Amino acid sequence: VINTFDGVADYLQTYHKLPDNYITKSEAQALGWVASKGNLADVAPGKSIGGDIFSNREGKLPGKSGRTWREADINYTSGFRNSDRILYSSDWLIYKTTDHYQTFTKIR
Repeated sequence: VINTFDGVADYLQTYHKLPDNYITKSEAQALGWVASKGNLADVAPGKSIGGDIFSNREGKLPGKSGRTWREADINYTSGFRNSDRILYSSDWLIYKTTDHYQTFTKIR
């Protein structure tokens, strides 16, 4: 489990994919994940939510025609998801949020 801001940041830029401890929300649902119950570690031990498309509707991350933004959960181990997220574009710009996507700062 590569679930740290630096670990995942460095894995992405090198491997151009998330480490394997990540699964998308639809994949997690398909295994019995119920957001309201905080049970992800029960149905998907060692996994974290990551890989879905992040809309960027509010223009907070730098836009470009042909740049797609995705997200991944950081620092998660069990229970309810936290407020930590890595944001990564198709051309590997790496941003982080610690507050539920309200604010972003560059990490890579």
